[PDB]
This record gives sequence, C-alpha cells and structure tokens, in this order.
Amino acid sequence: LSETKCTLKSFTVEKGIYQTSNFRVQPTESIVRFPNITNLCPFGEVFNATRFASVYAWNRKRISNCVADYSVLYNSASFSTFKCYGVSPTKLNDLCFTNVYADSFVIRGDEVRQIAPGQTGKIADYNYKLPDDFTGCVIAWNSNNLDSKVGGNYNYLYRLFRKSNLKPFERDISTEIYQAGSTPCNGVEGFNCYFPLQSYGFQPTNGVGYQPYRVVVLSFELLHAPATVCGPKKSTNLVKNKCVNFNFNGLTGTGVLTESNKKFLPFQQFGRDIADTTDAVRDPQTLEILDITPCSFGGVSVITPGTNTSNQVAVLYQDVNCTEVPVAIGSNVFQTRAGCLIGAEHVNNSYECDIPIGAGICASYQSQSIIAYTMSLGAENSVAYSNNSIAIPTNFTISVTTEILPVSMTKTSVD
Amino acid sequence: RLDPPEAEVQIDRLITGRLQSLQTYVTQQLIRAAEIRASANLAATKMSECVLGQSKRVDFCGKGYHLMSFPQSAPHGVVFLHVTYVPAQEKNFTTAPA
Amino acid sequence: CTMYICGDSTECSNLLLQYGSFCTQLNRALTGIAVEQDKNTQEVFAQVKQIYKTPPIKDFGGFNFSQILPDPSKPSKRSFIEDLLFNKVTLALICAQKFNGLTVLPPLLTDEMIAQYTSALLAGTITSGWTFGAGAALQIPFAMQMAYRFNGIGVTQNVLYENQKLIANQFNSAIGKIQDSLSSTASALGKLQDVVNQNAQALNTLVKQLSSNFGAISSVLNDILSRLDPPEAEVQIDRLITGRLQSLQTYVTQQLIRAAEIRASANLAATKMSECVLGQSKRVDFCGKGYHLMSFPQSAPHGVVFLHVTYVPAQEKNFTTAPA
Amino acid sequence: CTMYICGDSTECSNLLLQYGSFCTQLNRALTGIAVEQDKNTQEVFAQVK
Amino acid sequence: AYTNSFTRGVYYPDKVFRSSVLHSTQDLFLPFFSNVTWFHAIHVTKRFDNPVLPFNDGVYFASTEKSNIIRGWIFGTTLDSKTQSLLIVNNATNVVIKVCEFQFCNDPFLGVYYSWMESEFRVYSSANNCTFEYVSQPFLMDLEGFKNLREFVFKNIDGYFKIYSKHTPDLPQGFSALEPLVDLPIGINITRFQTLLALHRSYLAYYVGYLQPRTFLLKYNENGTITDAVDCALDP
Ligand SMILES: *[C@@H]1O[C@H](CO)[C@@H](O)[C@H](O)[C@H]1NC(C)=O
Ligand SMILES: *[C@@H]1O[C@H](CO)[C@@H](O)[C@H](O)[C@H]1NC(C)=O
Ligand SMILES: *[C@@H]1O[C@H](CO)[C@@H](O)[C@H](O)[C@H]1NC(C)=O
Repeated sequence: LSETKCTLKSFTVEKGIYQTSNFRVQPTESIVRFPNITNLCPFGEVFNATRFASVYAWNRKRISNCVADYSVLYNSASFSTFKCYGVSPTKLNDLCFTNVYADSFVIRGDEVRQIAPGQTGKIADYNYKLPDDFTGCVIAWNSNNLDSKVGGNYNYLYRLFRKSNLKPFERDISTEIYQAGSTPCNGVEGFNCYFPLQSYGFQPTNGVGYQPYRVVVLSFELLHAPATVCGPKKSTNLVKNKCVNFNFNGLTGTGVLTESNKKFLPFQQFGRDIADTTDAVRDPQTLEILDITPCSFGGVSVITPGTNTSNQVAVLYQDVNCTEVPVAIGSNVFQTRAGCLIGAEHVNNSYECDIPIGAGICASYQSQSIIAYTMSLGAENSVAYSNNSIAIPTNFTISVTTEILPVSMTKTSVD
Repeated sequence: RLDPPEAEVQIDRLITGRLQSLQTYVTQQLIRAAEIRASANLAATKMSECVLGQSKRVDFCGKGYHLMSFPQSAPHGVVFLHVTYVPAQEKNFTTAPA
Repeated sequence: CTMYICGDSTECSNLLLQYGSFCTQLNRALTGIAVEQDKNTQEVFAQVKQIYKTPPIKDFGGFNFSQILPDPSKPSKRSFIEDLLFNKVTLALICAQKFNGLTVLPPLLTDEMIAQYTSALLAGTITSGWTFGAGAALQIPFAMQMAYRFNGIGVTQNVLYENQKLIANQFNSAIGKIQDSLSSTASALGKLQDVVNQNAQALNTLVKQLSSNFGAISSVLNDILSRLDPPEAEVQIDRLITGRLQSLQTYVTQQLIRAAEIRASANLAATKMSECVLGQSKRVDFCGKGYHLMSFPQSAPHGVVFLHVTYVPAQEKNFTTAPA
Repeated sequence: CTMYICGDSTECSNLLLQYGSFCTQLNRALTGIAVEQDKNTQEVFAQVK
Repeated sequence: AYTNSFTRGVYYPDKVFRSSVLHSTQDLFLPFFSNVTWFHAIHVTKRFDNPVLPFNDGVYFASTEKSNIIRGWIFGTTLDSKTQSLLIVNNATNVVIKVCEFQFCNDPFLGVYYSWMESEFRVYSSANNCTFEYVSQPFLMDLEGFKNLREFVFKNIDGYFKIYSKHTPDLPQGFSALEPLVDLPIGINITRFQTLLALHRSYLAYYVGYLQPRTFLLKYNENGTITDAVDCALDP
C-alpha cells in the first residue's frame, strides 16, 4: 500500500487499480562452460629441448588454438625465477590469452637480472631488450649439468661492440668489423679493430655465477580481441530447470536450457528465428541441442478500496502461474485468465461490476473484506407471444433528464 | 567556472535537451485540441434540432418520445434538459386483421 | 522503458537517470489507449436493459428466422452466420519475442457475453416491434407489425394482406444468397483485416531496430563493456541511449494518431444501431439503398455486421395526367 | 530522403546506413495519405450509374 | 567455347540456423547469366591447355571429366624463389600442402607410363626458408579403368583462405549450394594462379569465372537448406 503513495506522490488514494512496479528473479549460478575441446598447448616442446639459441640470435614460436594447463610442470620442472607483469598469477586459470609468443635464449648466471623493463647491461644494450609497456611473465632456471663439459664449451656467443643502443624487440644478426678509432679499418683486423662478437666459457667447476641459464619470455594481450589460448573452469553439466548465467564459446546472458528436437547441421553452430533473437545453441563438448527461455519479466499492480475506509489491499501478478511467485515476497489463491490474484476469495453469486480486472471478472469491497465475482449482464424476461393477442397502454408519465458536453478549453502561450 | 572555448561544449546539451522537451508538449496539444472540436460540433447540431423544433430521430434527444428541451450554461460547457413521454399500465385483448 | 533500453545492466541505469522523467510520460500515454478501447464496445452493444428469449413454437406467418438464431450444438451458442465470419479473418515470433518487455492484455468482455447481447436485440425486435426501446415490451403478431411498417412508406395495408405468400417466398429466397456469397469468397471481409495487419507490422520494426549501432563499436551492450576503458565507454554508451530513445517516441506518436479514427468509426455504429434497428428511418441512403423496412445485427471479430431489408419497384407503364 | 539529406556524395550514403530504417518508414506515410485524397473525391461525386 | 551459367554458384555465407525465413543478404556472388570461359583438353590434334589467369577477387572453378586428370593448382604472385607460394598437389597417395618459395618451370605436370602407375613428379627445383607443412593421410586411388562434377570457390580476406565444395554427379542445368570444406590462414599476397595436370605417356574440361558485389535473396527450408535464391538486379 505504501508504494502507491510513493508512486503518485500523495497521502490519499481513491478507488481503482494502479500499476506500481515490476517483478524480476535474479539468476544465482554463474557458469563458464569453457569449450576446452582441443588438446593441451605444447608445454614440453617449449620448456625443455635438446639445444637452445644464443643471446644475439634468439627464437620465436607461435602457439595458438590450445588449452592452458600448466599443472604438468610440477612433477619434473624446478624453476628458479617467477615474476609476472600486468596480470595476477592466481587469476591465470580463469582468463584467455591472445597472440602469445615465446622466445628462447641462454644467458649467464649473474646476467639474469637484466631481463626486466628499465635495465642497463651488455645484453640489454646489444642483444635483447624489453618494452616499457610489458604484460607477461619471465621464468629462469639453471641448466648447469646439461650445458657443461670438460675443456669448456665454445658454441655460445654474444655481442661486445656496437655503434649505439638497441630497441625493444629488435633483432640484429649482422656481423661486421668495428672501427674503434679515427683510422678506417678497411675490412682488415688490426690496431683498434676487434671482432664485436665474442664467445662464452663454461666449466663444470665454475662458480655459482658462472654457470649457464635458460630463460623463456612470454607475452600476450588481455581482453581486447578474440583469443585462442585459454584456460578452463569446467563448471559444466548444469541443472535443466533453473535460470542461470551461461557463457558459451561466443555467447553470454541468462535463461533456462533444456533439450530440444531440432537438428543442427555440422556447418552451423547457433540458432535464430525470423526476429534477430538467440533461441538455440549447440554444446561444443557433448554435441547436443539446447534451448533458451526467459524467466525474469512481469508486472504487479495493487487494488485498493478507498484509502481511509480500510488499509487492506490485494495484489495481482500479471501473466504469472501461481507456482513461481511466492504468496508474499497465503491460504488465499485464486487463478484467473489474467494473472494470479492473492488476498481475495471466490464467491458464487453475481453482482454488477465495481472494479474491472479482465476476462469477465470484477472485484468489490463488502465485518468487511474483498471479494471477486463474475459480472452479470442483467435480469431475465420472456414475452408471451401469440398470433391473436395484443397489449395496449392506459396511462402515461412525464420525465426529465440531463446531459453534459464540453465546448472549449484554456488558451496559453509560451516564450 | 569555465573559459570561453571550453564552456561552449558544456552548453550544447542543455539547449539540446530543453529543446526536445518542448516539441513533445506542442505535439500532444495538437491532438487534444482535435478531440474537442469534434465535440463542439455535436453540441451545435443538438441545439438546432432538439431545441428549435421537434425531432423524430430515435434516442437523439433523450429517451422515449421527444416533446421539448431547455438549455443551461456551465463553465466551459453546456447542460440540456429533455422532456419525454412514457406509457404505463398495459392490458390484454384480442385482434383480427379484417 | 528500462528493460527495452538498458537491458539488464546497472552501468546503464545510472546514465539513464540523468535524462529526466522520460518513462512516466511514455507510459501514461499507452494506458490511455487501453481504457478507451474497452469503453468503445460498451456503447455499441450495451443498449438493452433486460434479456429476452423467443418462445419455442415458431409460427411467424411464413418467414424463416432459422439461420440467424442460436443453436446449442456448436459452442458459445453462436448462430450459423456468426460461425462463418470467424473462419475468414485470421489473427496472424509472438511466442517468444517478449524478450524485451512487451505485453498483451485481455479484453474485458469475453466473446461469450457479446453473443448474449446480440441474441437479445434480435429476439426482442421480432415479438415486440419498436416498443421495447422506449418503455416496456408489448407483444403483437408479425403479420400486423409488417403492415404497420408497410404503411410508413406510402403503400396501404391491403397490398400486403393480399400478397403474404409471395412476400414470404421472396424474403426466404433473398436470405440465403448471402450464405453462398460468404462461404465461397474469402475476400469479403476486407476492411477488418487492415486493423490487424497495420498493428502487427508496426510491432516488428521496433524489435528489428534493436540491432543497429548508432555510431558505436558494436550493437551489443557487452563488447563495449568487456574490452573498453571504464571512462571511455560512458562516451559511446551515451550514443546508444539517444538512438534507442528516438525510436520509442515515433511508435507512441503514430499509435496515438492512428487510434483516433477508430473512435470516429465506433461513434457511427452506436448511431446506426440506435436508428436503423430500434425504429424506422426516413433519411435517404442511410440504412441501405431504397425504402427502409427493418434490420438485423450480427457480431464479428473486432467489428459488427448489419443486414438491411428494403423495397424496390418495377414494371412501369405510360399514362396521361391533368392537374384538375 | 537520400537526395534531400546529403545530395549525391558517396561519403554520406555509407554513414546513413547505420541508422536503421528511419527513412523507409518516412516514405510510407506520404503514400498512405496520397491515396485517401484520390478516394475522397469519389464518394462525393460518383453517386450515379 | 563461351557459355553463361544460368543460376549456378551459391555458397552458405552464414554459420547459424534458420527455419522458413526469407532473410536477404549482401555479399560477393557471381552475377546470374554471365558468360564464362571454356577450356578443352582432348586428344583426337592433341589439346593441352594450362595458361596463367588473373585472380582479381575469386574464381568459381568447376571441373567435368570421366577420369581424374586435374590434380591441383599453383598459386603466388610472381612464382619464383623470391616470393612464397601455396602448393596444393595431389600425388595419388596423399594430399600435399606446403607454403614455400618454390622454383617452378614453364610446364610442371605429372604423368604416367603405362598397370597405370605414376612415373614422374616435376613441379619445383628449390624451396627454402619456409615454415609450413601439412601431410594428409595416405590413400590408394584407381587410375582410368562425363559423369561427375566438382565445384570450388576461392577467397582470401584478412589473411584467411576459404574453400567451399560439393560433389554431385557442357555443364548441366542443375542448382546446388556450397558448404565450407577447409580453412587455412596464410596472410600472403595472391595475384595469379595456374593449374597442373597429368598425361598418359604422350606428348601434347573446366571453366573459370568471376564475382561481383551484388545482393541476393535467400529462401531457406525447414531443415535449414537453401532451396531457391533469387537475385535483385537482373530484370525489373
Ligand atoms: C473517506 O472514505 C469515506 C468512505 O467511507 C468517504 O465517504 C470520505 O469522503 C473519504 N474522505 C474524504 C475526505 O473524502
Ligand atoms: C460455491 O460453489 C462451490 C462449487 O460450486 C461450492 O463448493 C461452495 O460450497 C459454494 N458456496 C456457496 C456459498 O454456495
Ligand atoms: C557472352 O560472352 C561475351 C564475351 O565475348 C560477353 O561480351 C557477353 O556479354 C556475354 N553474354 C552475356 C549475356 O553476358
């Protein structure tokens, strides 16, 4: 009752039926039926292999259309460095990754501190640099036993002489003599002329900081475009008679999913009708047909008998069956063709209409209470027609009535 | 609280929101005034036939059989009084064509 | 309003709140075209006080009122002519396009209390004449009521009393061509279909305009939320509110303008019923074409149908006159 | 619509397509009110055979 | 040697389902009743046709034959070692796919000596500096021993190669729709194409068309099948 006073904004309400608000039901179970049909990303071919590359000539590989599951690294891999930028380490299972690239190179033990944006060094100025707007993670671990031998290993190389500083993600695989003085080198090594590329030396008896290391750089974007590297939640296999949030491969919303009778073609995935409305979807993991149905619409109105005479009201839930709506958000439920009355009883006699409802029903105030009855057209009469009878009056009466008509309204002007 | 080349963009939503809310008012007043002009022509006809004469149209001037009528005035309107004739106290008989 | 514009988001309701009160103005206009449509049908039909019935024995002097009176076999207690009009006019994704918050309300008078209103006017104009609309019903035989009416166009009574059989045969043969004219031509009800076509066609553009971006990245209100900066979206979300609000005003204005000729058409049936049924008319070419005798009503989906009975001369000759 | 709004330029014929069906709807009233006028002048005069 | 396709060539543009809806679409289609070019490869003089053709937007390819003589087509920009190419060659054992900078000669073709068995494979000389390959599963196909027809569509948009096909047994007066078959992203520049064939130990049909931007009307079915489609620019 108080809602009506705050809807028409007054302290007194007359007879009638007023529409006040709406009726919605909030979904509870939010699910991501993440379509991780494909196989796992190459987590083995990327992390461990036979041989690696050098600092001056790194490698690039593209990984796409795969499911992200890093849990297989726990039994074997033993890393030594784990730092992430632009994303939380704990949230990586619930997101997607697009345009993911991996780079492989081998650096020195004490030179692993240079793999970070905003650093200076001999690897960060001539061989490999990182951008300022960096979004990813860097992992480094030792490989002393797999990259050492007696007499030293001399297959790893690095650059020592260059004209200026490099740029992020710029590769320089050109080799040439470097002139360190005012005298031209003329392409022949000699005074003030050395080879800009040098070689590394690793031994099994070397110190802690003089042992080889392997570092992998991963870069990706978050939430700007379609992605193909993604992580699973697998909170699938829902209940088929409740309104829940659904997140399919390329759809999002809410509704009720059931089993249908239509047949989707292999080269088709979604469902549509004459109007541009989503009405079907195919399970990418189980290959079945599903439906979508609304659950969260409707409106309610309040019936009042006169605000000072009583404080009793009845409400109507339009176009709602009397099972979903609670009797009070009852022992008095009447089902009609216009909704579901709550708070009024059913009587058998017939009177004239007082407050219309619809479909041939009315309601009126008559201690006292509120009743719902069926309207009656009028009384009943019959005429005794016969082929040789007639009726003629014998008196008369005079009567006077009234009639009202509007003729004009108010004139007005604006500036 | 603003400068000349910066407040111009700020005052271009007030004078575009206060302008759309005027055309709605005028449009709705062009339809209301067309439902009264259809009722000011019915009163004129009902004054030239029920009052200045006698009418044989059924259920036009009152209910029953028309005798006469009287007009009265009211604020922004008019009120009529209709006089009629009604039978009563019937009886039964017997008839024959010829 | 909100279910159509802002969907189910809460980042849109706050922005919509700044536009004043443009929902109680568009909702108080569509509720004025819902009570008038129910007041329209309480003037055409509800003109009788009581409910009359016809006696069992049917001796009307030769006339046969069998194909316009109710029968109990078919339901709703309709007649044999009201049951051929329904099959002609067709009331045709209504099943699930209610996604966006559209509703249809049911009319107050079900189509069973109109068949009980058009079966009393018909049964009270046969056994009473025209006295049941101006007082109390008074009985009279049919063959004398016809003479009463026949005296009103100039011809005397013995003309009718000497040709009863011929007139009865002519009337019986005349009513019965209508059945073949209605049960074979599926285009007679022409102007009762436009009021359905023009109402069900304007409801499709409103839905089909929900997928047109008015100058934004996309027409769905989740791809400008998932991948755009929280400050940047409020610049392009504001580009959709105006677009979806300018298409919700033309619809209301068009409906308001169009629902004003239906009242003009329904103010004519309430006069035709009161003058061509409850009495006899002298106005030329109003209730038919010829000389007026009597009339009968019938019901139809969202409309009414009349039947007029007239008088036409034939077989002229030549003579010679003089004033005095 | 297309000629009144932006002449014959092709830079507007593409920008105008993302406004829905605003100009197909306005090209139907000024054909539904152009036949009623031809029907009106038949009721008054054509009353004889 | 000129003929116009009456109403042939229609491919499913969508990826969704519909039931008895006449929704209209606007995309790239071959115009109705447009003349195309007829090429002949017969031995009475012996006829051997394999020229170089433009690749403006796409080519509606159809091949009518009693025995399989057409294997595949070469693609690229200038067809040398300086630019990459897309190689689709059927070697009578498996489908060969490779994206490399090959080196083609004037007349690369296959052939046999006899019973029937492949005797030559002369396509390319050198191919280096490439990073793509794909090997189809091995299979056996009979040789020797018109009745059949195969239709293809080529499109390269946004670094994606799409192919639609449908096999169904001059050209007849039938009508059918095309469904997607494969989808491979390359992201290269394509401006020309050329076919290769095989010969039966001897020295010395198909039609090539084009498309245009034109909108059609598609009438679906209860089962989501495109039965009939009507153009909107042919006749008034
Ligand atoms: C209060 O309701 C009663 C109904 O019993 C009515 O008679 C009275 O007029 C109402 N009050 C006012 C101030 O109208
Ligand atoms: C009303 O009708 C119902 C069912 O016909 C019956 O159970 C009930 O007793 C009736 N009540 C009265 C007061 O007649
Ligand atoms: C037939 O082909 C010729 C090519 O020489 C072309 O000019 C002509 O337009 C084609 N016919 C039709 C109807 O297009």
